Amino acid sequence: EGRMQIDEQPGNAIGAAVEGFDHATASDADIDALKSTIYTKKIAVLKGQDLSPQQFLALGKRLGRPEAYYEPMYQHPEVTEIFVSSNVPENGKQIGVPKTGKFWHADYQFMPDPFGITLIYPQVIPEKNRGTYFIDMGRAYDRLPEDLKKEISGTYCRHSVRKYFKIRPHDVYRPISEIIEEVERKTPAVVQPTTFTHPMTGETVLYISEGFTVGIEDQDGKPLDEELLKRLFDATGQLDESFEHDNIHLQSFEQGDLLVWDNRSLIHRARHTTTPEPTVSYRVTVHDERKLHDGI
Ligand SMILES: O=C(O)CCC(=O)C(=O)O
Ligand SMILES: [Cl-]
Ligand SMILES: [Fe+2]
Repeated sequence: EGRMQIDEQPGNAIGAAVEGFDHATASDADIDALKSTIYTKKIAVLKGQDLSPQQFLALGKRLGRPEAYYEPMYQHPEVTEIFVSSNVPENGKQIGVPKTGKFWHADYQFMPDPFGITLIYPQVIPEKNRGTYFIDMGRAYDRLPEDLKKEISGTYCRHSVRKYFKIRPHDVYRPISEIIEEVERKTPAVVQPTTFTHPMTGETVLYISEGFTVGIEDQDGKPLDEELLKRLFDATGQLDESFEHDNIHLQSFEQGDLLVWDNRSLIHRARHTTTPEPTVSYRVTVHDERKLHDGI
Protein backbone atom coordinates (compact mmCIF):
# COMPACT_ATOMS: atom_id res chain seq x y z
CA GLU A 1 0.00 0.00 0.00
CA GLY A 2 0.80 3.70 0.11
CA ARG A 3 -0.69 4.68 -3.26
CA MET A 4 -4.25 3.31 -3.80
CA GLN A 5 -6.69 6.23 -3.55
CA ILE A 6 -10.46 5.77 -3.68
CA ASP A 7 -12.62 8.71 -4.82
CA GLU A 8 -16.26 7.94 -3.99
CA GLN A 9 -19.06 9.81 -5.72
CA PRO A 10 -20.68 12.25 -3.27
CA GLY A 11 -23.58 11.20 -1.09
CA ASN A 12 -26.02 8.83 -2.78
CA ALA A 13 -24.60 9.09 -6.30
CA ILE A 14 -23.58 5.63 -7.47
CA GLY A 15 -19.97 4.80 -8.16
CA ALA A 16 -16.33 5.41 -7.27
CA ALA A 17 -13.00 5.86 -9.06
CA VAL A 18 -9.86 4.11 -7.79
CA GLU A 19 -6.45 5.45 -8.80
CA GLY A 20 -3.08 3.82 -8.22
CA PHE A 21 -4.40 0.29 -7.62
CA ASP A 22 -1.88 -2.52 -8.15
CA HIS A 23 -3.31 -5.95 -7.39
CA ALA A 24 0.21 -7.36 -6.98
CA THR A 25 1.22 -5.00 -4.16
CA ALA A 26 -2.02 -3.73 -2.54
CA SER A 27 -2.15 -4.28 1.22
CA ASP A 28 -4.83 -6.30 2.99
CA ALA A 29 -6.25 -2.99 4.25
CA ASP A 30 -6.39 -1.74 0.63
CA ILE A 31 -8.44 -4.74 -0.51
CA ASP A 32 -10.78 -4.37 2.48
CA ALA A 33 -11.33 -0.69 1.66
CA LEU A 34 -11.93 -1.49 -2.01
CA LYS A 35 -14.47 -4.15 -1.01
CA SER A 36 -16.28 -1.71 1.27
CA THR A 37 -16.47 0.73 -1.65
CA ILE A 38 -17.90 -1.94 -3.95
CA TYR A 39 -20.62 -2.81 -1.44
CA THR A 40 -21.57 0.81 -0.70
CA LYS A 41 -20.94 2.70 -3.96
CA LYS A 42 -21.93 -0.42 -5.97
CA ILE A 43 -19.54 0.23 -8.90
CA ALA A 44 -15.80 0.83 -8.51
CA VAL A 45 -13.86 1.79 -11.64
CA LEU A 46 -10.18 0.86 -11.33
CA LYS A 47 -8.11 3.22 -13.47
CA GLY A 48 -4.91 2.64 -15.41
CA GLN A 49 -5.15 -1.17 -15.53
CA ASP A 50 -2.91 -2.76 -18.18
CA LEU A 51 -3.22 -6.49 -17.53
CA SER A 52 -2.67 -9.76 -19.34
CA PRO A 53 -5.52 -12.29 -19.07
CA GLN A 54 -3.47 -13.98 -16.35
CA GLN A 55 -2.93 -10.72 -14.45
CA PHE A 56 -6.66 -9.95 -14.68
CA LEU A 57 -7.45 -13.29 -13.05
CA ALA A 58 -4.85 -12.56 -10.34
CA LEU A 59 -6.59 -9.23 -9.66
CA GLY A 60 -9.90 -11.03 -9.26
CA LYS A 61 -8.29 -13.53 -6.88
CA ARG A 62 -7.43 -10.60 -4.57
CA LEU A 63 -11.16 -9.96 -4.16
CA GLY A 64 -12.61 -13.47 -3.96
CA ARG A 65 -12.81 -16.99 -5.34
CA PRO A 66 -13.27 -17.01 -9.14
CA GLU A 67 -15.86 -19.28 -10.71
CA ALA A 68 -15.74 -20.28 -14.37
CA TYR A 69 -18.88 -19.99 -16.49
CA TYR A 70 -20.83 -23.25 -16.63
CA GLU A 71 -21.02 -23.16 -20.46
CA PRO A 72 -17.42 -23.46 -21.72
CA MET A 73 -17.88 -21.85 -25.14
CA TYR A 74 -17.72 -18.53 -23.22
CA GLN A 75 -14.33 -19.31 -21.66
CA HIS A 76 -11.10 -17.60 -22.65
CA PRO A 77 -8.81 -20.07 -24.48
CA GLU A 78 -5.96 -19.64 -21.98
CA VAL A 79 -7.84 -18.79 -18.75
CA THR A 80 -10.90 -20.97 -18.08
CA GLU A 81 -12.13 -18.56 -15.40
CA ILE A 82 -12.39 -15.62 -17.86
CA PHE A 83 -15.78 -15.23 -19.57
CA VAL A 84 -15.34 -13.56 -22.97
CA SER A 85 -18.03 -11.45 -24.59
CA SER A 86 -16.71 -10.69 -28.07
CA ASN A 87 -17.80 -10.01 -31.61
CA VAL A 88 -14.29 -9.28 -32.94
CA PRO A 89 -12.76 -12.38 -34.60
CA GLU A 90 -9.20 -13.21 -33.55
CA ASN A 91 -7.27 -14.46 -36.58
CA GLY A 92 -10.68 -15.02 -38.16
CA LYS A 93 -11.79 -17.18 -35.20
CA GLN A 94 -14.67 -16.63 -32.77
CA ILE A 95 -13.40 -16.15 -29.19
CA GLY A 96 -16.04 -16.32 -26.51
CA VAL A 97 -19.60 -15.47 -27.53
CA PRO A 98 -20.89 -12.35 -29.37
CA LYS A 99 -23.53 -9.90 -28.18
CA THR A 100 -24.05 -11.24 -24.67
CA GLY A 101 -26.21 -9.73 -21.93
CA LYS A 102 -28.70 -7.83 -24.12
CA PHE A 103 -31.33 -7.98 -21.36
CA TRP A 104 -31.69 -6.88 -17.74
CA HIS A 105 -30.09 -9.39 -15.38
CA ALA A 106 -27.88 -10.14 -12.42
CA ASP A 107 -25.07 -12.55 -13.22
CA TYR A 108 -25.77 -16.21 -12.31
CA GLN A 109 -29.24 -15.20 -11.08
CA PHE A 110 -30.48 -18.45 -12.67
CA MET A 111 -27.98 -20.51 -10.63
CA PRO A 112 -28.52 -21.74 -7.05
CA ASP A 113 -25.32 -20.16 -5.61
CA PRO A 114 -24.63 -16.82 -7.32
CA PHE A 115 -21.36 -14.96 -6.70
CA GLY A 116 -21.29 -11.56 -5.07
CA ILE A 117 -18.83 -9.55 -7.22
CA THR A 118 -18.48 -9.12 -10.99
CA LEU A 119 -15.33 -7.76 -12.67
CA ILE A 120 -15.34 -6.49 -16.28
CA TYR A 121 -12.11 -5.62 -18.12
CA PRO A 122 -13.13 -3.99 -21.43
CA GLN A 123 -10.78 -4.82 -24.28
CA VAL A 124 -12.56 -3.15 -27.25
CA ILE A 125 -14.81 -0.20 -26.38
CA PRO A 126 -17.33 1.31 -28.85
CA GLU A 127 -16.45 4.92 -29.54
CA LYS A 128 -20.02 6.24 -29.55
CA ASN A 129 -22.36 3.55 -28.17
CA ARG A 130 -20.23 2.50 -25.19
CA GLY A 131 -21.22 1.66 -21.65
CA THR A 132 -23.39 -0.67 -19.63
CA TYR A 133 -26.71 0.24 -18.02
CA PHE A 134 -27.29 -0.47 -14.33
CA ILE A 135 -30.13 -0.41 -11.82
CA ASP A 136 -29.52 -0.55 -8.04
CA MET A 137 -32.30 -2.90 -7.01
CA GLY A 138 -31.97 -1.97 -3.34
CA ARG A 139 -32.57 1.70 -4.10
CA ALA A 140 -35.24 0.54 -6.55
CA TYR A 141 -36.91 -1.47 -3.79
CA ASP A 142 -36.93 1.53 -1.45
CA ARG A 143 -38.59 3.70 -4.11
CA LEU A 144 -41.48 1.27 -4.76
CA PRO A 145 -44.88 2.36 -3.41
CA GLU A 146 -45.52 1.02 0.08
CA ASP A 147 -48.40 -1.15 -1.14
CA LEU A 148 -46.23 -2.77 -3.81
CA LYS A 149 -43.64 -3.48 -1.12
CA LYS A 150 -46.47 -5.10 0.85
CA GLU A 151 -47.67 -7.14 -2.12
CA ILE A 152 -44.27 -8.78 -2.62
CA SER A 153 -43.64 -9.33 1.10
CA GLY A 154 -43.33 -13.06 1.70
CA THR A 155 -43.28 -14.01 -2.01
CA TYR A 156 -40.69 -16.07 -3.88
CA CYS A 157 -39.39 -15.73 -7.45
CA ARG A 158 -38.30 -18.35 -9.97
CA HIS A 159 -35.24 -17.58 -12.12
CA SER A 160 -34.22 -19.41 -15.27
CA VAL A 161 -31.78 -19.05 -18.16
CA ARG A 162 -34.28 -20.65 -20.53
CA LYS A 163 -35.02 -17.50 -22.56
CA TYR A 164 -31.45 -16.42 -23.26
CA PHE A 165 -29.49 -19.67 -23.40
CA LYS A 166 -27.35 -19.31 -26.53
CA ILE A 167 -27.13 -22.05 -29.18
CA ARG A 168 -23.71 -23.71 -29.23
CA PRO A 169 -21.80 -25.09 -32.23
CA HIS A 170 -22.49 -28.67 -31.13
CA ASP A 171 -26.26 -28.01 -31.02
CA VAL A 172 -26.49 -27.86 -34.84
CA TYR A 173 -28.98 -30.41 -36.31
CA ARG A 174 -30.46 -31.21 -32.86
CA PRO A 175 -34.24 -30.96 -32.43
CA ILE A 176 -34.99 -27.83 -30.45
CA SER A 177 -37.18 -29.63 -27.88
CA GLU A 178 -34.18 -31.74 -26.85
CA ILE A 179 -32.12 -28.60 -26.18
CA ILE A 180 -35.06 -27.05 -24.30
CA GLU A 181 -35.22 -30.16 -22.08
CA GLU A 182 -31.46 -30.29 -21.59
CA VAL A 183 -31.48 -26.68 -20.33
CA GLU A 184 -34.20 -27.55 -17.80
CA ARG A 185 -32.14 -30.54 -16.59
CA LYS A 186 -28.77 -28.80 -16.41
CA THR A 187 -29.97 -25.43 -15.05
CA PRO A 188 -33.44 -25.95 -13.56
CA ALA A 189 -35.30 -22.84 -12.47
CA VAL A 190 -34.10 -21.63 -9.06
CA VAL A 191 -36.47 -20.35 -6.37
CA GLN A 192 -35.28 -17.41 -4.29
CA PRO A 193 -37.01 -15.04 -1.89
CA THR A 194 -38.27 -12.09 -3.91
CA THR A 195 -36.36 -9.79 -1.56
CA PHE A 196 -33.36 -10.62 0.58
CA THR A 197 -31.13 -8.81 3.05
CA HIS A 198 -27.73 -7.80 1.66
CA PRO A 199 -25.15 -9.53 3.93
CA MET A 200 -22.65 -6.67 3.62
CA THR A 201 -24.92 -3.61 3.93
CA GLY A 202 -28.18 -4.83 5.48
CA GLU A 203 -30.17 -3.33 2.56
CA THR A 204 -33.33 -4.99 1.32
CA VAL A 205 -32.69 -6.02 -2.30
CA LEU A 206 -35.45 -6.71 -4.82
CA TYR A 207 -33.82 -9.66 -6.59
CA ILE A 208 -35.61 -9.82 -9.94
CA SER A 209 -34.66 -9.14 -13.53
CA GLU A 210 -36.62 -9.01 -16.76
CA GLY A 211 -34.18 -11.38 -18.44
CA PHE A 212 -34.02 -14.19 -15.88
CA THR A 213 -37.03 -13.92 -13.53
CA VAL A 214 -39.74 -16.11 -15.06
CA GLY A 215 -42.32 -16.37 -12.28
CA ILE A 216 -43.42 -15.26 -8.84
CA GLU A 217 -45.23 -17.38 -6.26
CA ASP A 218 -46.83 -16.86 -2.87
CA GLN A 219 -45.59 -17.76 0.62
CA ASP A 220 -47.30 -21.15 0.12
CA GLY A 221 -45.55 -21.92 -3.19
CA LYS A 222 -48.54 -21.41 -5.50
CA PRO A 223 -47.77 -19.47 -8.71
CA LEU A 224 -48.99 -15.88 -8.84
CA ASP A 225 -50.18 -14.14 -11.99
CA GLU A 226 -47.23 -12.81 -13.96
CA GLU A 227 -48.82 -9.35 -14.13
CA LEU A 228 -47.24 -8.75 -10.72
CA LEU A 229 -43.76 -9.29 -12.18
CA LYS A 230 -44.63 -6.98 -15.07
CA ARG A 231 -45.69 -4.27 -12.62
CA LEU A 232 -42.43 -4.74 -10.69
CA PHE A 233 -40.35 -4.53 -13.89
CA ASP A 234 -42.32 -1.42 -14.86
CA ALA A 235 -41.88 0.31 -11.50
CA THR A 236 -38.14 -0.39 -11.27
CA GLY A 237 -37.44 0.91 -14.78
CA GLN A 238 -36.74 -2.39 -16.56
CA LEU A 239 -39.43 -1.88 -19.25
CA ASP A 240 -38.29 1.61 -20.31
CA GLU A 241 -36.75 1.11 -23.75
CA SER A 242 -35.68 4.77 -23.74
CA PHE A 243 -33.43 4.10 -20.70
CA GLU A 244 -34.39 7.54 -19.38
CA HIS A 245 -35.97 6.10 -16.22
CA ASP A 246 -34.79 7.69 -12.97
CA ASN A 247 -33.46 4.36 -11.62
CA ILE A 248 -31.20 3.76 -14.63
CA HIS A 249 -27.47 4.53 -14.55
CA LEU A 250 -25.33 4.54 -17.70
CA GLN A 251 -21.79 3.49 -16.76
CA SER A 252 -19.21 4.54 -19.33
CA PHE A 253 -15.55 3.56 -19.40
CA GLU A 254 -12.27 4.43 -21.13
CA GLN A 255 -9.24 2.38 -22.10
CA GLY A 256 -7.51 1.06 -18.99
CA ASP A 257 -10.70 1.09 -16.91
CA LEU A 258 -11.73 -2.05 -15.03
CA LEU A 259 -15.27 -2.24 -13.59
CA VAL A 260 -15.94 -4.10 -10.34
CA TRP A 261 -19.49 -4.16 -9.05
CA ASP A 262 -21.96 -5.49 -6.50
CA ASN A 263 -23.70 -8.45 -8.15
CA ARG A 264 -26.15 -8.74 -5.24
CA SER A 265 -27.57 -5.22 -5.51
CA LEU A 266 -27.27 -4.40 -9.21
CA ILE A 267 -28.85 -5.59 -12.41
CA HIS A 268 -27.31 -4.58 -15.71
CA ARG A 269 -27.76 -4.83 -19.48
CA ALA A 270 -26.01 -3.98 -22.73
CA ARG A 271 -27.09 -0.95 -24.73
CA HIS A 272 -29.25 -1.17 -27.82
CA THR A 273 -27.24 -1.96 -30.95
CA THR A 274 -27.85 1.55 -32.28
CA THR A 275 -24.43 1.54 -34.00
CA PRO A 276 -22.42 -1.35 -35.50
CA GLU A 277 -19.50 -0.76 -33.12
CA PRO A 278 -18.05 -3.97 -31.64
CA THR A 279 -17.70 -5.02 -28.00
CA VAL A 280 -15.02 -7.22 -26.44
CA SER A 281 -14.89 -7.60 -22.67
CA TYR A 282 -13.26 -10.05 -20.27
CA ARG A 283 -15.21 -11.04 -17.15
CA VAL A 284 -14.11 -12.59 -13.84
CA THR A 285 -16.81 -13.46 -11.29
CA VAL A 286 -15.79 -14.09 -7.69
CA HIS A 287 -17.39 -15.40 -4.51
CA ASP A 288 -16.64 -13.22 -1.50
CA GLU A 289 -16.84 -14.00 2.20
CA ARG A 290 -20.64 -14.46 2.26
CA LYS A 291 -23.26 -16.29 0.23
CA LEU A 292 -25.52 -14.18 -1.98
CA HIS A 293 -27.95 -14.11 0.95
CA ASP A 294 -28.19 -16.04 4.21
CA GLY A 295 -30.75 -18.51 2.84
CA ILE A 296 -28.50 -19.96 0.12
O1 LIG B 1 -25.77 -13.21 -22.40
C1 LIG B 1 -25.36 -13.89 -21.36
O2 LIG B 1 -25.26 -15.10 -21.36
C2 LIG B 1 -24.99 -13.03 -20.18
C3 LIG B 1 -23.81 -12.11 -20.44
C4 LIG B 1 -23.57 -11.14 -19.32
O3 LIG B 1 -23.64 -11.51 -18.15
C5 LIG B 1 -23.20 -9.71 -19.70
O4 LIG B 1 -23.06 -9.49 -20.98
O5 LIG B 1 -23.09 -8.83 -18.86
CL1 LIG C 1 -24.20 -14.69 -15.89
FE1 LIG D 1 -23.94 -9.93 -17.06
